[PDB]
Amino acid sequence: SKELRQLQEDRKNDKKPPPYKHIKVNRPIGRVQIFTADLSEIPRCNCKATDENPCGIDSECINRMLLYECHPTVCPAGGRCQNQCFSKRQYPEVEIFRTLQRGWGLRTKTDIKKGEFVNEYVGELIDEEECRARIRYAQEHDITNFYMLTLDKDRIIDAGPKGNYARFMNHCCQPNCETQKWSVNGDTRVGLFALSDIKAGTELTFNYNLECLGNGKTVCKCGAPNCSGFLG
Ligand SMILES: C[S@@+](CC[C@H](N)C(=O)[O-])C[C@H]1O[C@@H](n2cnc3c(N)ncnc32)[C@H](O)[C@@H]1O
Ligand SMILES: [Zn+2]
Ligand SMILES: [Zn+2]
Ligand SMILES: [Zn+2]
Repeated sequence: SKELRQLQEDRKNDKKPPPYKHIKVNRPIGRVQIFTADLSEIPRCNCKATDENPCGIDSECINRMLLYECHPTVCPAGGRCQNQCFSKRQYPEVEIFRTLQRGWGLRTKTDIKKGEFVNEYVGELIDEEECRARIRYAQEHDITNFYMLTLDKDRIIDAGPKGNYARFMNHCCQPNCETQKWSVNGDTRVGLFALSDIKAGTELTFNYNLECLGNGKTVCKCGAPNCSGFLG
């Protein structure tokens, strides 16, 4: 109970989170590269411009089904294509709030429908050498908040120093969002998507699936009845 009493006090006193730079797109650091592909490598889906909601959430779209974003100059549905979520950056409105046991969190200001694009997990894109250095620094300074998610081998998104609102989304063993790795313009991106209808005011969470680098020993405080005890 000793730690809880302190947490009650902290929640009262903590007016704002530590500063970070709010950015729109991933920022490669050092020798990290972002890759591109020729347009010939972007798939054309099965949607037609005459369909009710071409390439939409509820459509038959194979690109959406395989986690490929359509390209606007290529998609058979043309300007009616509803599968350009990462590039268009239309996110549901959200706000940061202070939790008791899980630091700062994020809650939605609007209703969100099952399958809707919620956010892109954006940050600095760093290599293993840089990740280890940052994790070691944090550990040496008793920092227990990590914002690192692997994109692929030797390319890690660190939303700590620079990121967007997705950096505030906490882990839950019964979450209402999930990460998905998509191919956008010939390279990988990490999106957050709603698992169910979510009501305005609700905290947005996802299952970290042990991907948050540095949290491998962390005890989960999500409070779900099916809690694994860890961030995954
Ligand atoms: C991506 S940040 C989420 C925002 C963070 N709570 C903050 O104050 O900035 C991930 C960190 O939040 C904490 N965290 C998130 N979910 C948690 C959970 N279910 N149980 C315990 N700590 C959690 C851990 O310290 C983790 O390293
Ligand atoms: Zn389509
Ligand atoms: Zn399309
Ligand atoms: Zn849990």
